[PDB]
Amino acid sequence: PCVIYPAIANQMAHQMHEDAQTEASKRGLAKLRADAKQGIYKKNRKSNICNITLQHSNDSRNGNNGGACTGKDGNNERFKIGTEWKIGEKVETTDTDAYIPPRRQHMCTSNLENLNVSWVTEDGKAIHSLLGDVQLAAKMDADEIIKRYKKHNTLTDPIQQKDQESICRAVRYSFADLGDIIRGRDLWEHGDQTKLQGHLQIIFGKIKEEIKKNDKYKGDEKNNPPYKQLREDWWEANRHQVWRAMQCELKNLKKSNGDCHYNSRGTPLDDYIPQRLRWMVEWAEWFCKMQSQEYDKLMKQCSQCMSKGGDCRKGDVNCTSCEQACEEYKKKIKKWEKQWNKIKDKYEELYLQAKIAFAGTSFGGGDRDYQQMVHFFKELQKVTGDTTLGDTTSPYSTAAGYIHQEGHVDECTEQTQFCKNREDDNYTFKDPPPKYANACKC
Repeated sequence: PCVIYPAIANQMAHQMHEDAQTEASKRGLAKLRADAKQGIYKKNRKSNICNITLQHSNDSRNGNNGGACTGKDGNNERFKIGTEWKIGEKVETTDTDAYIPPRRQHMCTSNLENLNVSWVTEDGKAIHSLLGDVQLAAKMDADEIIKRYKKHNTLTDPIQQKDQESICRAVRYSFADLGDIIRGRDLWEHGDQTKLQGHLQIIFGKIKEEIKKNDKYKGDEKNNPPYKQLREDWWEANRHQVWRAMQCELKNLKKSNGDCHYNSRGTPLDDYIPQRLRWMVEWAEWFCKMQSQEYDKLMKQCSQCMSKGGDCRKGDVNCTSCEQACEEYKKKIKKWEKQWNKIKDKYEELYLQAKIAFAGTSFGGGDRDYQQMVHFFKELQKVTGDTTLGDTTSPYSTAAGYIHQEGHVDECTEQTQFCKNREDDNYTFKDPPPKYANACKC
């Protein structure tokens, strides 16, 4: 049901992590353990990871231009409430769409986009040189998230508890996105990302020959993405050192429990949740921030037209400002609602195909994440018992149910239910607000 069922996504992610660990052990997980200090950067043959600088990078550009955040978020939109998510610049079919989070679009990966593949591989230490640039991007992106979140929301120095958790989640989303970029699972197709993926395909080609000194990855260049298994194993071997680079900045926050409980101990499991589901949960959080802000504008502009003995005549300025505030509310909620209808339809299509595709049968796929989505939903349906057409006992059968099980929608005010029925008053996309239906009419 959309409207107590246990939340199990995180325990499912733990299962995916164990499977990746054991499968890497059968191959060359041990030969892929890297150390940034053992790499060579800009041909320099000469401590704490939190002291990594711009010199420990193979960005092929001059000083002050080879930073990881170089030229990112020129309009300061990354963490501004109300920024509209836009579709990927996929020009081939456009039948398939996934909305890009503003945090992801302005991610600090510029050093990785402008790598010199010779400097990374010519010395035969591409395993260690790649980790240095990944750790540099992870640390600078985490630092930029903390500062720009406080800037774009004008957060005073005593940060509230809910804003600290929101910042901690954003850093976990960035850690998961970076793992999907390295492994080739990331869904954003763009000019800069195509160039970035091209560098990794050359680097990991040399890596396959670097550790080849039997071959545990025969035919891995035939996989899609190229070197799929070798890149999954490299991530398993070094994912914790990547999160350690992000912990250098998270320790400056005071909250240490809740979603911030990985700041000083442990490694989060977000990188094993399919990216299409992570972005949906992030879409719902930022929709609720926009909705709550627009709702406050409606409470103040229409405050006078609420009581039968108010101060709001049907032609005066208080009624006019209230009707104009209702019009702006309906327009913003409607355009966000159009995005949700495409998101929830794709969710349901993948969920239905998961419980139907047998061992030897398949629907064809086509999407970059089809296999990862079907496998995740199959293991979810196996635990919950929802394996036939007709079972409506699990909330995970709809996107709205997934949000209410795993999402963070406490900031939605009065309009909190992401499903219509089971029409309703507390529906998030209700065009006439039940509390202000009469206020907009004066």
